[PDB]
Amino acid sequence: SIPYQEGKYRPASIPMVAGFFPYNCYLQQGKVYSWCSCGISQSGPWCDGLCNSVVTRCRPVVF
Amino acid sequence: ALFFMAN
Amino acid sequence: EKWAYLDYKKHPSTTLSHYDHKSKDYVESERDDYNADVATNSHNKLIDDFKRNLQMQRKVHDILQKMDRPYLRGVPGVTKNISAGLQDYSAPVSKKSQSDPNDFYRDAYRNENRWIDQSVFTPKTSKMTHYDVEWPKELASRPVTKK
Amino acid sequence: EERYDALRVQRRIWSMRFYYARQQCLYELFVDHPDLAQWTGTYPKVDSSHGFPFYSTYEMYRDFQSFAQWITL
Amino acid sequence: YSKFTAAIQRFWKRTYIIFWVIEAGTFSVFFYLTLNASSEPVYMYDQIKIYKTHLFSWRWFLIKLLPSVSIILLGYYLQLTLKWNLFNKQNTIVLLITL
Amino acid sequence: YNFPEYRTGGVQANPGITAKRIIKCIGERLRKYDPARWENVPITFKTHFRDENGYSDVATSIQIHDALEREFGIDIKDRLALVTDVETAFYIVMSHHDPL
Amino acid sequence: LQEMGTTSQDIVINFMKEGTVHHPELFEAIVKGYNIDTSDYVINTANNLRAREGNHN
Amino acid sequence: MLATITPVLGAAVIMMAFDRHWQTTFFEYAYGGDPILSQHLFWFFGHPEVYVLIIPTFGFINMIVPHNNTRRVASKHHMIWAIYVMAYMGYLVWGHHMYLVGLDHRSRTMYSTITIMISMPATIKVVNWTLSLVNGALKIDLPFLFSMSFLLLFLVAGFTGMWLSHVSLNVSMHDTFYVVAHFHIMLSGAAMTGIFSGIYYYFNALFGVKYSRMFGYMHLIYYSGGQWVA
Amino acid sequence: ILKVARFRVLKMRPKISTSYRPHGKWGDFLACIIPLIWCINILTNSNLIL
Amino acid sequence: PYTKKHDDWVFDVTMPSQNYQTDLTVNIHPENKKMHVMKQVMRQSYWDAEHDMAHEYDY
Amino acid sequence: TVINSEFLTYLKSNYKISFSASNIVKYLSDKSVNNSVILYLRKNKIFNKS
Amino acid sequence: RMTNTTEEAFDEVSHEWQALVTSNPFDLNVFNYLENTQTSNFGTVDNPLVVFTSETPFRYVGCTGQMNEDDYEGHELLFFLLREGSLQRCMGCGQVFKLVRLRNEYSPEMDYYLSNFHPYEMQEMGESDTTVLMSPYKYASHYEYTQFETPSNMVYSMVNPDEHDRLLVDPAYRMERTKALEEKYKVYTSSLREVE
Amino acid sequence: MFRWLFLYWYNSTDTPSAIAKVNLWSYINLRLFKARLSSSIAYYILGLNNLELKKLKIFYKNTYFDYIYLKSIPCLFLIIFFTNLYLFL
Amino acid sequence: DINKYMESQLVNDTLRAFVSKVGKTEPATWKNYSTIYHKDNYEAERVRHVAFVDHKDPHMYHGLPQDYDDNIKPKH
Amino acid sequence: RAGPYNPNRYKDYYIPRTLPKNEEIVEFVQSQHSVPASPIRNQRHINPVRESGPLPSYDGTYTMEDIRAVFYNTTVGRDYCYCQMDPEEIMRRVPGITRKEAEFITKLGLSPQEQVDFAYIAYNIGLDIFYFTNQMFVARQVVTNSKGEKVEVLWNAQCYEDIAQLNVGFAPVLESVDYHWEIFLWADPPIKPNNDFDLNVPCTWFEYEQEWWMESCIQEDQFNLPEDERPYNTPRNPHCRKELWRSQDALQEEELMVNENWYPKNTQYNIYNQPDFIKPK
Ligand code: HEA
Ligand code: FES
Ligand SMILES: [Cu+2]
Ligand SMILES: [Zn+2]
Ligand SMILES: [Zn+2]
Repeated sequence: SIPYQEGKYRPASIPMVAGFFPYNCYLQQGKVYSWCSCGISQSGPWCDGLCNSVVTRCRPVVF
Repeated sequence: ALFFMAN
Repeated sequence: EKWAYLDYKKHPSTTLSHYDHKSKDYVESERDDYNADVATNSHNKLIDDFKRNLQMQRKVHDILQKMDRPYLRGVPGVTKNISAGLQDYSAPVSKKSQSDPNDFYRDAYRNENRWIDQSVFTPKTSKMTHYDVEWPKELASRPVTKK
Repeated sequence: EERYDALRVQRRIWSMRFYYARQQCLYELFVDHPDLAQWTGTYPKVDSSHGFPFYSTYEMYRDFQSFAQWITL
Repeated sequence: YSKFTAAIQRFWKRTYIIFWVIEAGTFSVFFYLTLNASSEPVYMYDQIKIYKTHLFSWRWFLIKLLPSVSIILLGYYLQLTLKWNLFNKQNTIVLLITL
Repeated sequence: YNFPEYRTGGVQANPGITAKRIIKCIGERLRKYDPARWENVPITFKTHFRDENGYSDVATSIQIHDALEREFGIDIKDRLALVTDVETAFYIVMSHHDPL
Repeated sequence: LQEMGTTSQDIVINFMKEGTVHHPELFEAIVKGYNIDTSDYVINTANNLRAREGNHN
Repeated sequence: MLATITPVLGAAVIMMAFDRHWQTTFFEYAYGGDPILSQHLFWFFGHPEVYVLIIPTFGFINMIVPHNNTRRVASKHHMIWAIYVMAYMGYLVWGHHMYLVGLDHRSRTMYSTITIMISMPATIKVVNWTLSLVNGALKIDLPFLFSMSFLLLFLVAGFTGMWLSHVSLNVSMHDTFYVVAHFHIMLSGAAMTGIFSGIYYYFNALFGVKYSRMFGYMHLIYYSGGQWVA
Repeated sequence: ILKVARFRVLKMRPKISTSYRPHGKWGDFLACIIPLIWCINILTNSNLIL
Repeated sequence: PYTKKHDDWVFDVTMPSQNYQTDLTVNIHPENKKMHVMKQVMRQSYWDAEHDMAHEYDY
Repeated sequence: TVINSEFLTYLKSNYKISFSASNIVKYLSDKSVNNSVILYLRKNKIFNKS
Repeated sequence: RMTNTTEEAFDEVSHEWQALVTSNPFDLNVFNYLENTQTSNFGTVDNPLVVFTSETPFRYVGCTGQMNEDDYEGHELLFFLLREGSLQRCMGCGQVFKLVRLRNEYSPEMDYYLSNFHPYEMQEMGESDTTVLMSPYKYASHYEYTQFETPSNMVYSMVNPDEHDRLLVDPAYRMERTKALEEKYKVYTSSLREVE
Repeated sequence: MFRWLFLYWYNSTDTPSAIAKVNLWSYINLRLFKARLSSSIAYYILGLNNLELKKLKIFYKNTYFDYIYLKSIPCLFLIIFFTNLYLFL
Repeated sequence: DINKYMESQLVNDTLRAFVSKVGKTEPATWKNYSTIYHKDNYEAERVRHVAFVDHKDPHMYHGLPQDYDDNIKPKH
Repeated sequence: RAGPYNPNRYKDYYIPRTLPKNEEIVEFVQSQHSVPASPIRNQRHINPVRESGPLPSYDGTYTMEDIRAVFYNTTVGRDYCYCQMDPEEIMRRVPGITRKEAEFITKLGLSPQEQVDFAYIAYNIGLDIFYFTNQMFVARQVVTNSKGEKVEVLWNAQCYEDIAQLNVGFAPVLESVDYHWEIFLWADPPIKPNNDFDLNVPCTWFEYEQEWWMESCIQEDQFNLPEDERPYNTPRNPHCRKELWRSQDALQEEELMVNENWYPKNTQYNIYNQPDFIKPK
């Protein structure tokens, strides 16, 4: 997984858009979240595990 | 139905 | 090597002339030749695998014995046992049974011993005359027919 | 608040008590009554992580296994 | 000899039950049709079917039932005593069931 | 100000500190939930939470699951494993890929 | 020209004037049907591009 | 389905034989019988008979397209559920063959609703075939062309049969050549085109040699054209 | 049809179908909306003429 | 059962077996392919009446 | 059965019993051994693989 | 109800009883129930999935990939002819299969595969005094009950066909060999007791 | 007599090789009866060195009726109280 | 016994490196012993342990066979 | 023709024809229980390794962007792609591949992207590229296992669910010449092996391709914003940084836990018997 790059994030590969609207999600303080970079995750914005099942260099952003 | 005949 | 009979099994074409392809007594039986070949090859292959696996296991154990252990230079209680040692805070009232499954499994099935835990061998048991002498004599005395 | 957290924990406790009693019943059914376990749709519930396969295991009979349920209803 | 394994025995048990299930399908349909048999309306065409209960005496039925239960019990005794009895000693039971 | 460490996976890098955190949170939760039983019992790494015959209590273990979730910020799957000892809690915590 | 796996004969392609001709010598040699000697070469380890990269059509 | 329905037809025909030759008056109204019972029994057998005739051809198309498209079928579980739902609902629609015999209006409404709802399991099959025909490595074969002909014929037949459950139309279209066209398109065209698709798909397995393309193409063209024109 | 007739044969850009099994998001729900509407239509019309 | 091997790698028809990937003095023109002996589709096996009757005969 | 003392000493000196017997026959007493029935199983070549 | 194998079991009954009482992988693989074959691991080069054949050069094998809990099969059922001689793998999922051609022997190599077989069920062995249960709820899953007991004092000894013929047609030789084998059984039991 | 498969298959000396060297296949030594699990849940976690066997036992099965009756008295009295309360109100 | 845990981790890391170098491949699991709590056997969530922050990170090859010498030596 | 044959008329020797001595029986039992027995098959996966070679790299000679670009240009024509990649370049992209393999790969009909990708796969998985595809086995691959045995694996020719469509042949040819009246000649059933979930292994046979096709069917009709137009260096989120957040209390607690003599100190009773315990109430 890749760290949170503070406003400077170039995708390693072209991701699937998977929606043109941002999610409005309640994040708990101090809890580690994995963000889906590939875009093919079934579990909404979060990584799930499908980045390992697609040919991409987009790794989850653990923040 | 509702607008099956369309006119 | 003290647990196993590592004696290679000779092909029947040596002792018996009707298996020898150039002995003028040869009986060209495809199925019997295949059976002899497969039995001899399987036995010798198991012996060779046993030897090679034992050598590989010795190599791996030698690697593991001499490897550096950086956790012995860490902070006690974080990456090492505490300075006092290992303690037992229970108050047993009777002897623990020898049939506990967890201790046996943790000492028996290990990844380090992977190279010898599945090596098939013939145990070094005492020979039986009716089975290791008389039966081979009976097998080798079978009459054969080319017809 | 704290009362809501206590209610949530109690609900989880009830749910897990039911789940684990049911799982004990299912494990006993699989071990002692393999054919009924297969008929009811119970998975092979013996942990074979030690590498030795179970002596009496079976293929899953998932008869019941959306639209079909709706239209049948 | 050398043919009647466990698979063959199970096959013949299945064959028996399959035959009797097949024969019990058409009979089941006929019995269902017999239960709700068609009739004329009760008002003017068929005013008497109210009193046609078609009830048969149970005492006569019970005296009818004797030979069938007799052969059932004799067959069970024949199969139970096959463990310690010979063929000529069981010919009595076999002949009685035949008669 | 103490800057948090950049390198991730610090829970797995300090087994002793992870076990200490597990022991602390489990002890606090068990003393709060069942004071009449666990207020005198020291909780160490070999302490289990079953009966003398090996029978486990689901309520106590779910309380321990909640304590571990709040302590480490994880989501313990209650249907996959039941925490009946500190060793099981250690295995669950160190198996999770996002403990903190 | 083998387009998409089907060979086609006598296919005309166009290079527009409003296009950047990097390496004019190599472009001229390729268009004029020359086998270019690339013995004097270096390799640039620049992983800038990506698959299906946006290109302003 | 045949195991379920065969005893009913057997009982009906045995009763007909007894009525013909013993004068049991099973289907004579004068002294208790009712002629409608014969229609009920026969059609309770009969609609499942058409379903058992048609479903294996659905099986035939679902094998050729994945074989030639080099990809998995769109969703095999949903197709299996669709055919099973059609089989289960085929036992509650026989009365659409007896709309005009004077059934009670509750029965007609039940039969019509369940018959019209057959269109939803059948549309799942068509959507799955269409989705299995896309995004793959296609190899054009004579079984594939026969499958396409089956697809067209089945579409037309199913739509026309769905129209027949519209009760007001069915009153005018009962026992007419519209029904003949519906079920002939379906049975003859779709079923025999699927059977021919299986014959060409299993030609080496059945005959040990590979088939000739010329007369096979002629067979395809002429059979499909004849079905439509007829 | 156009796609499968123009770009799915082996010589015209085939696809490497790497999916073992399908994973769907309410499949039949989309495939049954169009038929259900039809049913509604038919039912309504019948009722009127009835 | 059939065990003959009548298929193997075929080169020097249009793609040469030699190496001219970097050869600047050689251009490969596969349209100049030379005629070879036509390979007919495999003929199916033909029965031997006497052999088949003898082998399938049962005493 | 009676096993000679010298033979037992020879066995104990030559072979040291380090593992247990997995055969359940080890539990049988001499009363139960005498009640066993010796059945024979003809072992010939096998041609049927089902 | 248990067959007197001395006089009745000759070829297939005899082989079935051998499979029951010896659990030899060859015999046990011949008579393994078609209903359930023991679930195995996932084939890898280090730990190949072993498919057994009783002295046959090949076997048809179908692969559905890495089976999961959500869907019982990984990929589509792909069939192939697993042959004898080397490891072979399914290119779709990479599962490596090894064909083990079991031999009719008592070698330690065969005993290595002793844990890959379900033990042979004894319920259908022998002769049944009940045809079939008429209960629909318990049918095709339960076996038929018996009015008799199953003896447990049978010790099976393998004989050659020639020796079995002589045993059948020569009662004196049969009694002699039986008493010799009883003495051997006494000796073997005493040896096991001393070892324990 | 075995309860665990890893103990059953660890070192078995009753294998067909040895039993054929003696050629006495007793019926009581069928492998159908040799091993049998405990019918109580037993799964595996990862301990400190290897797999650890954890047993999940939830409720006993030897309960007698007196326990059920004594544990039901409050429920029965609650039912009586609620029914009488409904009658009065 | 923290020494038991650390020794198990070290042994399994050395075994993974040795086997990967022998087979000219990489480890498949990075989990010392397979247990079903992560469901990684049949799901897509790997237990791979490769964490680094840039191309200059010294700890980039930790957990991979490239971290070991041809003598299976822990460093370089 | 050959005459009648009854195999039961000929003696077979599977059991020794003499009985063991009593002393030999006792000695054999003693001997077999004095030494370990032969091991029995264990199906646990000890140290699984990737079946498809090392996982592709983020950056290097060959990465995953190359694999994607390979996907988006797939075609199977009736003629070769006579454009040959340089064998030196193929060797450079896949460092361990030999000259002969690179040249032979260039002599196949793949487009240069597919040539380099095939070279990568063949080198990583140990594939034998000189193996001619037939209806017995479609591929051959020599790989050394964890015991260093250097085994070979033969990728068979398969059929889609239909044994009737399976080419049951024993020749290195593509035709279906053999027709069997009895498919299961010896009555041995075919098998579909079920895998135990506990004994499964994580998918490593090109695991990164399971969703590939799906994604590549969605990205073919997707237009991506060029990096010239994508906004960059946007303001950082106030509550997020590259270092995972730890509260100062948690950091202090870990610092305290570093000490060896750490105990909770918040208990009501002196449960740890610490000499320096002060009751907090
Ligand atoms: C196997 C052949 C077969 C099949 C599959 C069907 C299928 C169907 N049949 Fe048919 N039918 C017969 C054979 C068959 N039938 C026969 C032989 C008779 C004569 C009985 C007698 O003599 O009385 C008969 C009679 C019959 C009747 C009575 C006619 C009359 O009383 O004489 C009715 C309507 O009540 C009917 C309806 C249907 C319906 C709704 C379906 C449905 O299952 C069809 C399902 C298909 C769909 C509904 C999906 C369509 C797909 C699309 C996506 C539609 C869109 C396409 C376009 C718009 C072109 N059938
Ligand atoms: S699926 Fe997007 S990073 Fe995992
Ligand atoms: Cu109909
Ligand atoms: Zn049952
Ligand atoms: Zn597969």
